[PDB]
Amino acid sequence: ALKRINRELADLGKDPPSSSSAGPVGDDLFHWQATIMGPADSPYAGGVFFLSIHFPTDYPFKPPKVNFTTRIYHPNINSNGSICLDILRDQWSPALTISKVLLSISSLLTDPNPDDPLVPEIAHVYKTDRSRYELSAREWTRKYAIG
Amino acid sequence: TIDEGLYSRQLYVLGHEAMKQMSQSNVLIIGCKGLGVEIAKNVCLAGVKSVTLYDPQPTRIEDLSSQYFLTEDDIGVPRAKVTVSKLAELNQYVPVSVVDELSTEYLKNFKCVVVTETSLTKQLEINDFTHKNHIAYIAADSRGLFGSIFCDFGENFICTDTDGNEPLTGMIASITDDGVVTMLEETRHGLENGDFVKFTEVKGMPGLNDGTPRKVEVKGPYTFSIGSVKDLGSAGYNGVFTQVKVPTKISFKSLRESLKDPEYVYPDFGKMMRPPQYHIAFQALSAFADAHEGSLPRPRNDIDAAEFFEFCKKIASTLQFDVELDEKLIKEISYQARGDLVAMSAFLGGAVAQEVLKATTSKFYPLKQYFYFDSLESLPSSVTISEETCKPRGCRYDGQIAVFGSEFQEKIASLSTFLVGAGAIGCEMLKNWAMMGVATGESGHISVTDMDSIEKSNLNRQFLFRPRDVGKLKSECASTAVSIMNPSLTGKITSYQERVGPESEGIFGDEFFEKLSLVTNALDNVEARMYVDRRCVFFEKPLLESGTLGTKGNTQVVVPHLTESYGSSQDPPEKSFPICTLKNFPNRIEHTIAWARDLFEGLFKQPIDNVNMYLSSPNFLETSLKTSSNPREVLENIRDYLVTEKPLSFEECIMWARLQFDKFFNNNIQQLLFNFPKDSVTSTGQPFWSGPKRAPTPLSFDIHNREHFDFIVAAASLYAFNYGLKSETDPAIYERVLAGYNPPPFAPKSGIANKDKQELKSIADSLPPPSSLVGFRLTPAEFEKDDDSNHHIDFITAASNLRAMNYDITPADRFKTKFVAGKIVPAMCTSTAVVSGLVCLELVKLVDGKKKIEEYKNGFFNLAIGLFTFSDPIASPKMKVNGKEIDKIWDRYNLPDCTLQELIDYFQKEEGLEVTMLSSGVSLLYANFQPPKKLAERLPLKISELVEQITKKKLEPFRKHLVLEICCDDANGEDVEVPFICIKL
Ligand SMILES: Nc1ncnc2c1ncn2[C@@H]1O[C@H](COP(=O)(O)OP(=O)(O)OP(=O)(O)O)[C@@H](O)[C@H]1O
Ligand SMILES: [Mg+2]
Ligand SMILES: [Mg+2]
Repeated sequence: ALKRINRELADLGKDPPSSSSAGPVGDDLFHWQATIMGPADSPYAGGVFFLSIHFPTDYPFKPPKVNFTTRIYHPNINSNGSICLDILRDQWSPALTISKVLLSISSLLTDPNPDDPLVPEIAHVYKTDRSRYELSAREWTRKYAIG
Repeated sequence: TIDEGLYSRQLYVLGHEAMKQMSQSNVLIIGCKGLGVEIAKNVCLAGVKSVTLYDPQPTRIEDLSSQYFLTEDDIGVPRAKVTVSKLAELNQYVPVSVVDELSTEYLKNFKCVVVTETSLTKQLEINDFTHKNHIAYIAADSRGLFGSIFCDFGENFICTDTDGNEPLTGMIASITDDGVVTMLEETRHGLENGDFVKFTEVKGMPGLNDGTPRKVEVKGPYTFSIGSVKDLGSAGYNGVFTQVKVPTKISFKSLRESLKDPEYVYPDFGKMMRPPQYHIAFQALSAFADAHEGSLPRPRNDIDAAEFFEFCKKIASTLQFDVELDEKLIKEISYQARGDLVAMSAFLGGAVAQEVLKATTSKFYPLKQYFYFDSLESLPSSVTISEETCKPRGCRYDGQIAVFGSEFQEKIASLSTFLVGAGAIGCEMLKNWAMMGVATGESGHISVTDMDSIEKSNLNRQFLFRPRDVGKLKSECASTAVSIMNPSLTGKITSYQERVGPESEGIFGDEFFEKLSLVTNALDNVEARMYVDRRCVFFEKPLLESGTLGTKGNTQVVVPHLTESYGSSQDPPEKSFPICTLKNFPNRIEHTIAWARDLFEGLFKQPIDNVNMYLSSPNFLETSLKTSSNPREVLENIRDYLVTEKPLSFEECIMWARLQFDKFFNNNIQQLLFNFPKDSVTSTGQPFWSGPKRAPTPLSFDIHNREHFDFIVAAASLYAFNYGLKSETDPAIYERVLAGYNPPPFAPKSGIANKDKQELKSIADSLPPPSSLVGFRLTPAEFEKDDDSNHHIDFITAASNLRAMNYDITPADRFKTKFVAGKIVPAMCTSTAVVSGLVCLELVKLVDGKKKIEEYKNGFFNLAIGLFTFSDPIASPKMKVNGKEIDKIWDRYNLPDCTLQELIDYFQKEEGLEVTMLSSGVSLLYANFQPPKKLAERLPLKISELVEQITKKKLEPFRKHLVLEICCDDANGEDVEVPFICIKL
């Protein structure tokens, strides 16, 4: 638990993720404020998204809880910031680092999965009118993900 | 006709049909000593039609060694007459009677006959009649640390359920014309060859929906074969298969026939040559009793042991048993012949009561036929056991002194235990401690803590409580009851009402925990178990954990410096469903139940809390505007629940219920179908609503339907309760009001400055000012499953059934909805008795202070199949630190209150390790990757001051230690694990 979290934090400190920067809130080791940078070749380009990570007591035998804070217009992310991700529900194993989860979330941002959505209206707009989806995503990432 | 308000937990184990058949059976019990009274108690709590007692023997003092319904004022009175009055109070639906004399023909009036404390000739005479008349015959015996059970249910016993598991059900992907059936993706059916299954809700093959059983041929872990289905169809799409169980015929043998050729049940596989010894030994005991006017061999007597061994030799020769007798074990059985323990009595009473339930209900697999058990490893070895110390002293502990001696009695009487929880296991544990005389000396003490209150459903397996005690604290009632059982425990018991957790460290502090001798858990949640385990590890106290689940049970013992702790073992986690499955695409009734619970909370709980907080907090709106994720949602909820939709009578509540019905069961489905039409395809061309996704269908409100009416009633009642109005149940008002309702037009919508802020401001300026409504508060609906008149489970069932009708899922009744929504854990009284017996058998090992790890036993059992197993505890892992042996769990570092720099220097010098991380709980005190300035500011501070500064919280006056977790690297740079640090403030 604590030793694994400290190992992950030290690994993050030694190697700067560049695209990510995770760290404990205040001095609490079970609450992290992660930062994600929008992919260049994506509608969310030039945007900074802040995530809240809460580690469970039985970590790493249980997956952490990751919730978005910055508003994002994505098929798999609802208004509360919940994420529909496989490595957070059943594919989680006591071998994946938080850097891996952040990379997975970045990839999910790069290309959504409308086939099994969480917000049906956004997925429907994505599948039917792609240009409108691009415009909405750019507008949202300019209103919320900047400043 | 079953009172589900009392048998709520037992029905989830047995069922409605089993208990209905059980409530028509009569049980006779011969012998009313500790074992007999335990069996009678368990049967009465179970719910049989009646119980009859027969024991004309006058009471003696030593009979109080295990009989908890006898008092020292009853000496000289027949046990049945003084036990019937106290037994009749356990259950109001189970009359208890007493018969003066027992004639053979009278036995025809009963369904089961239990025999204890009876000689072999009388047992044979009774069995010769109860066999050929098809009456179940169970005979139990308990001699010291040895026990025997014998079952005989006739030659044509029909068993319906043989393992206690629910029938295997699964969802089918598709079925070909060759009978090959495959589950969904990555789903294992778990069937075996020769089983029978039935299919339901199969599309394309309606004929298979009849339910006729078919053979099962397992072709793999995910597929199987059923045969040929050519006639009924060509291909079946989707559907659900359910296993069908067939009754089994079991033929028992009579006692007279099974004496010569017995059939054994082995409670432990490490010693399987003993039961043949016990079979001879018990018969020799009966013969010796018949040869000395019914007087068993005296405790620890050599002459009686020799005579008993001669009888054993004679019996073995007569019965043509080709077994070499074990002199040591047989003479041990002779020594403890007159013993009478309460742990053995509880264990065997639970087992025999379960056997009685099996006989009456024709369920579960019974013992076939002999069950010989021994716990001889519990015999003390650090005290003197001989004829001088084991002689009776004319006290109520003679039945225990004859096994353990007076010195071990003194050891028991000076215990200072700590029992956590007062549930069923807590009540049984307190009974066992009262009977054993635990903490009855000058230096003894008992402490029991529990923060819950007695409810009606708890009276089915917690026998220390009464219907008049409903609503009172558990610990006080249990302490009073056990003080009544044993008057010597008057003032030696302290009952708290505190929850054991981080916030109770002010009461259960170092002073409290340094005087204990052992801790016993009777909890029901893993969090409290882990916390108590950590506290015991820190203070080095023996711990006794025990858990039950339906008919399964387990007991574990934790010994300081010897075995691993409770937290070292991990259990499978609870299953949580994906949000996307619950929100839009359910495929099981559990998903709909979870959605209905979330709907209940979001309708009747959260808006009420928001309104109340707005009317209480002076500056709620401004904080919610910039803090809440959806301030618009909060403002709309406040507006709707204050002005827009504030009811004035019950008719408006009915109107709102109808509106919510339309909003949640007709409009959301229409929107979802608009977003994803039924003919839509994925990006790969596959159909969308295929496999784990089912196409929903909007519901049109038909008042005459039962489910719609139930939902309307429940929603209207809950809304009226929220607004404190008067609800009604007559259908006339609902039919009248809902007749004149015009549904507002609805069509799916495709979407396509400070106006948003101005919209929020328009909502805000419409809200009445907080000062205008002072003292006006709305009552939130706190979920309560156990109350049947609060409309909670009714609403959940109605909503779940309506959503199941939306997605063509099979609805579930109120029983299953209550079981699922409330997370009710099935429980039984027999399992509680067995686990208490095992824990109390381990307690005498703990008292004696046995050192070897082979002398302790962790126990597991399953009463649905008669399975018992015992395995040695796992030794604590060891490690090498600086070339020394260190225990991973039971070791610590003790250091003074020094500065951080001094601590680092000490670890660098004394242990030769470099400290790279130091934390205290969940706060990071020091790390090797922090900036130099912060470290230089933190290094010269003392540990306590550093902790106070970092945690922003002053240390409490009662705090006397700090537990620090340290990660340190070796000289080479390799990480090495070290035990925690115990800073002494
Ligand atoms: N952290 C805790 N500290 C102290 N007592 C606890 C703690 N957690 C649970 N308990 C007590 O443990 C007992 C658990 O017993 P049990 O589960 O049989 O009863 P119940 O939960 O009230 O009943 P049911 O599960 O049948 O509704 C309860 O008295 C509960 O109050
Ligand atoms: Mg309770
Ligand atoms: Mg419970």
